[PDB]
Amino acid sequence: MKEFYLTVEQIGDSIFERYIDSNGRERTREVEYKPSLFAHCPESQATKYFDIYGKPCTRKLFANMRDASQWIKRMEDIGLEALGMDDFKLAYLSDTYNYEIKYDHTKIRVANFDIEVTSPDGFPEPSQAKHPIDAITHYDSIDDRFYVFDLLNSPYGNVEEWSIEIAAKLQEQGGDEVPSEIIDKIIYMPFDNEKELLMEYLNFWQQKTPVILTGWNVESFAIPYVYNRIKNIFGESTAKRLSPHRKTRVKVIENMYGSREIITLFGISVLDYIDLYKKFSFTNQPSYSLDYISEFELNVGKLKYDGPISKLRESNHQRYISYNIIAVYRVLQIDAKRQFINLSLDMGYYAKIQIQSVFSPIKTWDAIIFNSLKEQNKVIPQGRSHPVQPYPGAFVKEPIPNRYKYVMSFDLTSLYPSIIRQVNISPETIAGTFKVAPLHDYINAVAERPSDVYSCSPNGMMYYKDRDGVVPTEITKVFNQRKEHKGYMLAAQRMLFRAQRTEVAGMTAQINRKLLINSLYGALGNVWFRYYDLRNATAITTFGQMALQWIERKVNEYLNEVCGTEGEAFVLYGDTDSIYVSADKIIDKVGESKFRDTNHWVDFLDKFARERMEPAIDRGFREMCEYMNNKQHLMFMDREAIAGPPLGSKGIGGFWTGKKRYALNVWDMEGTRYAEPKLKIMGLETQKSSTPKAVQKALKECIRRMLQEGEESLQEYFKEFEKEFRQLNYISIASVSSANNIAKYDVGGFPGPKCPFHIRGILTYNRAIKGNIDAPQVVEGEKVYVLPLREGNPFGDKCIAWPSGTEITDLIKDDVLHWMDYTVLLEKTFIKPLEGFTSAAKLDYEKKASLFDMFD
DNA sequence: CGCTTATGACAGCCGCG
DNA sequence: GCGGCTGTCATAAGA
Repeated sequence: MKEFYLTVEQIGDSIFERYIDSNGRERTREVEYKPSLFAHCPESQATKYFDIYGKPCTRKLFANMRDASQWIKRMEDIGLEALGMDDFKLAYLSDTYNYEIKYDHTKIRVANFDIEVTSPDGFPEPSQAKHPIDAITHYDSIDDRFYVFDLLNSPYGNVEEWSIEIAAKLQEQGGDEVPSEIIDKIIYMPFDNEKELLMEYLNFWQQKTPVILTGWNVESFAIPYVYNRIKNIFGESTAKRLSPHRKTRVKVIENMYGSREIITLFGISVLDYIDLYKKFSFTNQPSYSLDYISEFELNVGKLKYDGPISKLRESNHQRYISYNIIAVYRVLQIDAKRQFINLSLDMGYYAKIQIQSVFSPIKTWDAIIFNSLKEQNKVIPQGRSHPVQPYPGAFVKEPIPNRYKYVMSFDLTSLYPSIIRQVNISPETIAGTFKVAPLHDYINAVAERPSDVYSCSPNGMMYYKDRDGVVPTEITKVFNQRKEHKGYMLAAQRMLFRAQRTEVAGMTAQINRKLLINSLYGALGNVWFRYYDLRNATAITTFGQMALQWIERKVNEYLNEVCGTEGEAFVLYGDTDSIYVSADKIIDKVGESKFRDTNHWVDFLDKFARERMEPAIDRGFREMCEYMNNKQHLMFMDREAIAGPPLGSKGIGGFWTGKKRYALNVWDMEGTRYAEPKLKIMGLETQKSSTPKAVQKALKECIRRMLQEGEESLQEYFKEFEKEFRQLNYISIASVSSANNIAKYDVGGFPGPKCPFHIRGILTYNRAIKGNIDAPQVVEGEKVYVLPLREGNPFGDKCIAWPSGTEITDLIKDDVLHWMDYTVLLEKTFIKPLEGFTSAAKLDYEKKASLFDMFD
């Protein structure tokens, strides 16, 4: 067993560490670590240490971490750089584990848990923990068990014990259907009072103290709630036992006009699964509730139940407990699929950081680079403060709103990381500047070649080509590592246990590598990264902005020569690292007529791209490279999509309403020829969570009908949809939104100045519902359905909004399902955005429409 | 907690016999 | 009575 750390904390002058020893047992140790920092010295000083600029450095070994930290402030007062890794935990980590870390996840306690708190009033604020915790389910990855803590008697009810037998039975049989996979893994524990429950849980927590602590929202609700409850009841020093080092800090987050507080538990790494998912999932969702996600990921959600959750414990304690358990299990089932915790461990051990830092691109890269330079006696720059100045970013072409029959799209691979390597952008690489011509001049090889000596970016920056930059070297290394591991995955498929084993469990390294790669430019633009430099960040994006436009010229010119046309605009759209070309003239040179079926032309274009364009492109970028005199040429484009209408149909190809707003009928993607064509829709309301369900549906149909079938097909559907609108379920045709800053406009239960339309709706609901505690209340920052109300309604206003995902209290319903203004609803959510589609694609959604309402 | 480039729904203020 | 606009909110799409 090669040792490896579990958690590291610096608690003034001493480092507290939890680690797995050479025998796989968990041990903990206190170390009075002595760090070393560095200062520039004269050349007379003989040293093995140099900064990234080659300047000699003296190594200063401190008595304790306090001394070190003192010297830094004292060094800041003087005016001289204080070189070295200032986050000692990392340094200490790098010293105690200088070698590749191999971890046995098996020996790492990973706890996943959830809490239940019956509350008669509103949501039980974790900062105050006013109500009893009547249920806790805590799964421990080591024992592979679900430990359940049931509160039998509470100010809110005295209930019977929970039943496994029943829990396992079908819903038909009155059971909870707790999966059989876990049924024999549940360990049940009923308590007579909360104090017993809490104190028993706390001792359990000491025996099976978590290393990694996750669950769904455990960081904003469960952990603070447990901490505060135990604290309010017993002493504060009892709550602290929740920390293996008995130290905890109250951290206050104030993001997005809010202000919440979490509890830092020294000696534990919290990875709230809802955050891991938001990060490493890369799939923006209209909701992040455990149910929605669970459904999306596993095809089933949280246990279902009747009545208000706050009434569930009395009414159905049996389900209540089972619901608690199923919630813990749902999370595990997602991780059993996405392996995010596992992905977090790989990363943390690859960079040698606290696993929690997997949430910070900066901390991660700083650590990766820090160890890379240590290994070669180099000293990292001191972190510097930097005014936050916004620099120009990605380039985006204004498209001519229109229909586009045939379209091929191309992508640049890892543009930004490529740009760093190709130009060699890094702090200790800046070699100077050059008079800057206007960007377009560069995009057209008209401006004077910036240099004969240095690598250049259009923003006037010049870099050395001889030496190797720290940043570029570091990504390249990762790029290589990615190709290494995904090189094993290639042959790791030729007793398939000695072929598949790591073939997939190993490949996931390919993943993290990719994650570092795509997060480097992010760090570089962050003023808190010790390698940030405004000039460089700007050099990276400006070069990219030149890239896309220079290649647009090249692709334009080529197709024009090839097609015997001149001045014709082929590149119809460009977005940061990709272009979309119109292939009409290329389809014509052959004549749509000469094609067997659709797959025929989809094949023609594929070849044409791979055979005639790709090389003109690589030719073009190579020229650009000689122009900027770059270190090397990493500017590689790929044919992405091939789109067009089904051969023989009257469907337009696709269309563009504006920037980031378009739709295509794609038949091929990077090579994969789909069986049926797929709609690629970007920015249209069909892709918006605020668009009423039924409507995003009919809008998607409308788009499809437009692309694949003709205009006639579209009009038929439209007519039908109006004709049938009033017959749709109201939950389906009601728009949705988020209720933020309700009271900010709540003036006596009425709308103040600038009151947003939906917030106003909320208030109308509020007033028609004031006096009832038997009516689902409109919480803050939540989500609300919104419906327009016909003129002269009893709610006294144009609209109303109630809590989403739910029906509407029979108090106001019927009256709502009577005054809702279908007309206004249809127009606002369906007809107008469609009209935006049609006007752009040059189509009508209603026969005969004076072609003139398109002028002025 | 760990972002520029952009579009669309509303609100309200502005000349305008 | 409303186009042209500046401004608050919402939600994207890829990092």
